Amino acid sequence: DLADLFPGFGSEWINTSSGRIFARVGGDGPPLLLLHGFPQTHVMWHRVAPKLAERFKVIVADLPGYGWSDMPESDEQHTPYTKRAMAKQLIEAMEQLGHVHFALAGHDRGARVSYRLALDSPGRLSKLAVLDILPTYEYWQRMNRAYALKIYHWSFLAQPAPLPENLLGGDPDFYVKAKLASWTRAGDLSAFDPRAVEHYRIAFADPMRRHVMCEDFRAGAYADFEHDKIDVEAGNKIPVPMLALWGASGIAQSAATPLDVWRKWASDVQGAPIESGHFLPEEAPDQTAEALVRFFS
Amino acid sequence: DLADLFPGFGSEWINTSSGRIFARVGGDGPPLLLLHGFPQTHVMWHRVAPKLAERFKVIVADLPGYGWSDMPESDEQHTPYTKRAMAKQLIEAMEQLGHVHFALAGHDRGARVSYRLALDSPGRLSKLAVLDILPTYEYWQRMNRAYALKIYHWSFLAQPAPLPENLLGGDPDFYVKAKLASWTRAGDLSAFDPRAVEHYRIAFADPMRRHVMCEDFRAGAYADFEHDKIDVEAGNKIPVPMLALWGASGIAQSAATPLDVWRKWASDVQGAPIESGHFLPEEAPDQTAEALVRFFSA
Ligand SMILES: [Cl-]
Repeated sequence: DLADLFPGFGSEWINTSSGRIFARVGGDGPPLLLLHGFPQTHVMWHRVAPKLAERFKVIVADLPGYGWSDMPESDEQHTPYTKRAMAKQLIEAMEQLGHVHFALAGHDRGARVSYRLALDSPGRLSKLAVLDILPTYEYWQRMNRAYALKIYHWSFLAQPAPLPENLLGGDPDFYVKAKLASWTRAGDLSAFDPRAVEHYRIAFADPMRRHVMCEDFRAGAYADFEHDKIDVEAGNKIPVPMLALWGASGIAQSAATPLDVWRKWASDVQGAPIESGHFLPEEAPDQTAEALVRFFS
Repeated sequence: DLADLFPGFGSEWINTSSGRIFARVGGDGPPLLLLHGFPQTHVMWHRVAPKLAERFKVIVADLPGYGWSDMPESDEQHTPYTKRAMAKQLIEAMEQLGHVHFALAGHDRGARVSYRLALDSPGRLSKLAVLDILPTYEYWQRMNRAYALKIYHWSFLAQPAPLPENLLGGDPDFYVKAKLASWTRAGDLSAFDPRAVEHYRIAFADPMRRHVMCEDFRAGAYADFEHDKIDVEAGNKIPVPMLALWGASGIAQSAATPLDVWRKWASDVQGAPIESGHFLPEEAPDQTAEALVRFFSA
């Protein structure tokens, strides 16, 4: 019943010391890892992965605990769902395929895995792309009234268990659909392929998958923020060549641009806005694919 | 069953242009209005009201849209559940009883109605007490990562409808009981009379009542904040003699010395902490009743 949205891609379960990572794998050439975010799975890359697979070996992975990847047991510090630990686990998965130096693009939570990977283990990356995010530390520094209202789920889903888990169990379909529609330019579900929405809905229907998501946001409020704070306080910048794409209707337009922000975090970064809400690869697949192909080539 | 927690008190169902206000009414002497907050009803005063009624004519009212008061249909600006509108409605209700100048004590949302009343219509009040709050402008101005995590429900319940309503509807008993317990000193329900909890649970079980509560917090995020912002930025202070009481373990303190905050908003204010979580009149009834009797009698 779940549609195969990756023509010409294999399906691989990749072992790691924290559990299996599921990926769709297609193409040939230099390796490129794609990492989704919340509340999605690897299938959010389905409109851009084919164009990338024209030039690259493309690995489209479910994040630890998301989609069909295994769910490592968490702990009081949410360790397996911190971006530092997720990056270590995906480094292990890439080693199983023999990739120790690869290109990486991430969106939303997956982009947070990606820039933490670049900060911790820059030798792993040839090039890095992040889609419609700023660093977790920056979004918390920005958490005034306006941001607390727009980005409320960062604090709501980080409340101690079982508060968000209990609330999410009454009507999971409504919540996942709201968290897809809300930051799109259209404000509805029309930018998404209905078969992709069903993948997201089925995943969100499982209480164990929702608990993982809450652990991700708990990590995002605590350890991820502290890890980012150490890099800011040390003046550490990503040295990996980097691309920051963002939605003109995504990150609230403001003071600096997102490129101005990323230049404080990275010594070789280019960027561009895309006519899009938050979900660049689905709302604006042609522009997003074109920008990634040009950057990664 | 709902218990009568003010045995001996009468009842009024008071017409206003915005809908009926339910109140319990007891005692004799100078008039004193008591206003509850979220997620409670007028019954939260049941451990202090009999003591106050020895000295005052005590009016224990359900806020507009709460308890047994009527629920006006809201609008895009949440107008009926703004503290400005609630204060106007309760002024009308008090006029129906012949009270045009009265003493007022509020807790939580009711305290926000109360200080807004003092800002808009100070001549209505002899004296004002506010329990475990800072002004809404101050909660938002303080907003940062630690506060966003500590008091998440201001931003959650202010999300556009129907998202909070949807989430609250699956298991409403769990949410209202978790909130009551979370904000007490001990973190459980031991501070509450179980008959009072049942009043709160029964009100919270009505989806229309839950929608009012969300409209109240939407007002809190939008128009109430804007009304407060106009007053601070203008330097307007409440002139009514004022008492600020807060729980040592309540919401208001957090990271803010409450009396110093209130001195920016009021020109004649005194205050004190009480060893309590948020729910001062139930967690510390003897000290709360004494503090209020002494303040309003002076
Ligand atoms: Cl409040």
